[PDB]
Amino acid sequence: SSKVQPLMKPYKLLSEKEKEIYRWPIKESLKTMLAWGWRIERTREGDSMALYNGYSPRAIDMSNVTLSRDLHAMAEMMAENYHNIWAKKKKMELESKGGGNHPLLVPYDTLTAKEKAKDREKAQDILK
Amino acid sequence: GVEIETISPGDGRTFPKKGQTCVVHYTGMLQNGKKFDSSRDRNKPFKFRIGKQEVIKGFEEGAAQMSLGQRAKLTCTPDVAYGATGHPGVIPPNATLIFDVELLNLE
Amino acid sequence: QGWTYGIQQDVKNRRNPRLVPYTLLDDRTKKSNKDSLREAVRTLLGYGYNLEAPDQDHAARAEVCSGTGERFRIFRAEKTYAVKAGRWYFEFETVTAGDMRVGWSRPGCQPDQELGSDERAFAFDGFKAQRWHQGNEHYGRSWQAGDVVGCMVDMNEHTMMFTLNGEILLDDSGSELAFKDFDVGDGFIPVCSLGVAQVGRMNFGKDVSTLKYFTICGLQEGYEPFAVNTNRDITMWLSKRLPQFLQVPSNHEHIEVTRIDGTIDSSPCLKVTQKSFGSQNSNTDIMFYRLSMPIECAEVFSKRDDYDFLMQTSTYYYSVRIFPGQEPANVWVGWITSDFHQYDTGFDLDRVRTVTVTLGDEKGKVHESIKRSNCYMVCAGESMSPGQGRNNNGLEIGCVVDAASGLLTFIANGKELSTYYQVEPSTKLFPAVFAQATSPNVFQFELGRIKNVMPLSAGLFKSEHKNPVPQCPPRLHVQFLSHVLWSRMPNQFLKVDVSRISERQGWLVQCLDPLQFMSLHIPEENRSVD
Amino acid sequence: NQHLICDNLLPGRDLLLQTRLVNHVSSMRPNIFLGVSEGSAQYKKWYYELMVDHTEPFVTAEATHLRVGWASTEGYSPYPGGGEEWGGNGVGDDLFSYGFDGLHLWSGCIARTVSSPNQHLLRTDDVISCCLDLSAPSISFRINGQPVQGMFENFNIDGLFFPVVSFSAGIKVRFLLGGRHGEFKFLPPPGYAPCYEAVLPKEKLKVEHSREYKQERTYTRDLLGPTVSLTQAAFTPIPVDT
Ligand SMILES: Nc1ncnc2c1ncn2[C@@H]1O[C@H](COP(=O)(O)OP(=O)(O)OP(=O)(O)O)[C@@H](O)[C@H]1O
Repeated sequence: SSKVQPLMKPYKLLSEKEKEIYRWPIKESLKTMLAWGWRIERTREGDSMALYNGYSPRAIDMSNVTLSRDLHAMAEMMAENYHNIWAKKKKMELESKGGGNHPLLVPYDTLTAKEKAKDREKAQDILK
Repeated sequence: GVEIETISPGDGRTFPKKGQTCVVHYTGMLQNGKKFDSSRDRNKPFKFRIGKQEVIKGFEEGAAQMSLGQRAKLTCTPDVAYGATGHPGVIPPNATLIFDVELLNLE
Repeated sequence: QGWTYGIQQDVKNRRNPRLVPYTLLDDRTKKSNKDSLREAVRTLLGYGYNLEAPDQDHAARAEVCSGTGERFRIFRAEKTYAVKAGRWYFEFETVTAGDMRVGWSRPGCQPDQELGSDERAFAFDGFKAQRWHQGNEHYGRSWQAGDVVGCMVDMNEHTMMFTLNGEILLDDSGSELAFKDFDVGDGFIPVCSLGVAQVGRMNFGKDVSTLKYFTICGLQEGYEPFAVNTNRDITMWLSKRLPQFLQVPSNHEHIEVTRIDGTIDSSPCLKVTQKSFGSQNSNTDIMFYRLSMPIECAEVFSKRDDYDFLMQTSTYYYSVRIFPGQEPANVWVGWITSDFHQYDTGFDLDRVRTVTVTLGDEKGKVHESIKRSNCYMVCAGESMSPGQGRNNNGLEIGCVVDAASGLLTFIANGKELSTYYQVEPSTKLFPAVFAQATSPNVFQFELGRIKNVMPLSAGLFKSEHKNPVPQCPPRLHVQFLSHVLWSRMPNQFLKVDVSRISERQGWLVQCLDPLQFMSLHIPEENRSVD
Repeated sequence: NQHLICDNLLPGRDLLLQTRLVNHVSSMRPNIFLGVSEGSAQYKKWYYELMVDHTEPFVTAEATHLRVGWASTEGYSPYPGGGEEWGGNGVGDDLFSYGFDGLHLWSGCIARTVSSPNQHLLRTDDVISCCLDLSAPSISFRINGQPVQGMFENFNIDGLFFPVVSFSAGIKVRFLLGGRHGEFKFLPPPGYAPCYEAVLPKEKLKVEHSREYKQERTYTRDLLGPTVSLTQAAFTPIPVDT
């Protein structure tokens, strides 16, 4: 009612059940990019970084890094698959409500640039 | 306050003595390498009588230590070259002067 | 085994002259081992085992083995010779047939652009029988070695025609004109582009007798030699081979420099961004940036912060903030001298030009050994230790220079780095950054300070020598290394005579005629030009 | 106001563009193109010798330029890298060339005074011996047979080195390249080979201009495009795997 929540404690302080709802997206992304046969590798620098490693505001500027051409095209149909899962859930909703075409039930390519914004920030966000 | 590279050796036997006109053909450059004076530019041997306060301290002593027919490089510190006031419009304050001096004749 | 190539055979020093490529191998050994292996192989065939030779797979390297990315050299007359009216003619002699272009260029042609690829040139490409103006269309024949191309323009009707050995070249149709619709503009200048290992010759027509096909085609038509009435040899400008530093143009395709005013809680900054990053035709190369004004070291090296220490110190500072998202391994921060002219697509700190001048006494003991270079930089990728999230603050690579001792010290994110340099007295160091743009926001030129260190402006400007407040005056601007510059071929060279006197005397070099030029020196860039 | 502007603007020589009359400097080099690389057939020690037959100290108001030493190319091109095609730049006015003038060691347009028995600027009847060691990067000089108390070392070795002399007007110098191209007046140091042994079997040794363009008739001037890298100057045997 007052728009105050205790959920901004550090993640280490969050409870385990509150954690599943964050990596369900990560688990689904992993399944999406492994179902296509892609082998993900961990380099020397990432392994070394792992071997090393309210609250103070530290904001992750996830807006300036840019992604390669092949990886962008790769993320194109991987974001297509995210829209595809959205179409699955809303098709279940269609079956429940017994009719009524949704405005964005159209294939991936039929959406416009500003209809396709979710799949962008999520897709190249995890890829960044 | 001035040391001397010889560039081309002279006779090494005759040196300027007191009251004798020294004829030199010099070229003076700043520390950074910028020329400010050259008798060769004017095509004219420079004459001055030694020990007689006609030229700056450093040039005086360098020409004195010079030998006849020699070519030498003179490095004049500010204390013996224009001091901290400098030469207005030519030499900046506290400047080390480097001279390319040749003693053509003693008269 | 330790053997070496030589011009003669000496076993003592292990030098066999035969250590040469087989293409250059001596004929007697070539034929001996040739016929031995020929007989061995042909007997191998004679034993029934049939040797099928694989097909000769055609391959081509495009004959591109020039210096770095250079692929042509543009030769043109001076801009002041541009013609706005009348009929003109000049000849182009093709010593070696190949990728070569010749025609008329506007007084704005870029030295690094192919002739006719844009609207600034009207060239003829006889290698592939092409006509070049904003594109290539089939036109004319293809020359051979020794062929003479006659370029003639008619500014009255705005027409151009070309002649190969006196014969007028035509379009796909029987049209004689090559270019027939263009405005006068700023005029036209003779121009020629020469490909790799291509040799050409221009005859502007100062002596009409030297022209080979003017009378055959061009005299009765009213066209005139380009230098018919000139009393002097026409000055010719050629594309500069050595890249130079110049200010980033406001119309640059990629680079975009934004000057940020320093607030009370901030410092003056020079943000470098890429305009066309992420789009098709994007440029992905090491762009070399420096600051327009250098820091000069002392002539003689000495052998809450306190205002007195700040007044008496000769230590200066500048920082570079690699933006969060840009790859640190692609960014190099440091200082360069005026001698830096190395434009290579792949830059590493190990291939920088360097030399160690060792001076010793008579006995041979090294009493001093000085190291010299033109690039004193560090790599941000190796500099940054913590890794992972750098978003707490952009990668601040502080550069500290001691103008009284020559010591170059680098501080990255509050910790001093082990890398340091020792420059010679009176060295002029330009704050420079080398970065490959992997993000629209590349880096920055924050001009702040740290404790007990003067700002960069204090050493850059004499008026601000005792001013502890950082400043970014308009004279200080971001420059970049580019190839878009012209070079003026001298009207007269030194008369040098070379001839071998005898076997024991050797080769004699004799220069006796004095030749002089008066040069113009730019104090803030430590360079001189004619 | 006339006195104030002059005294406050002229002496600095930091704002107004500065003018100076400079002698033209040209360079001549032989056909030699020697370098060092792993698994290739090049001798890492070379020696050539230069003689001065005449040199006027002042043909004009500026000092006569005369510098000798070694220069290197950028990459494997036959073009001397990092230098001007014309002007007053000679051997040692860049980090691609290393020169000796009898009193200084020149490299990167910076001169260091070097010790020698009876130091003097290069004169008539002076013989300069230049030694280049590519195994451990080193360049040493010998004037009139006496060693010069200086050495270039730890320089870049990724291109082709060649003998070179730079000069202004008013010289008479002779290349002593060894063998049938000039007899050495002093014995080469042990290990070093004469520079005439780097000539290719078909090609002939000759001293030419370091730069492409010379003084000649303008309409006969040969305009040269980019040149082909000398990939054949380094014979690296790389057989197919077996
Ligand atoms: N049958 C062979 N006998 C000897 N050498 C051979 C033979 N076939 C090929 N070669 C080659 O010929 C070269 C022999 O050169 P070598 O130094 O022995 O001769 P040399 O200098 O002409 O003098 P000498 O006649 O005293 O041997 C070597 O490169 C070797 O590999």
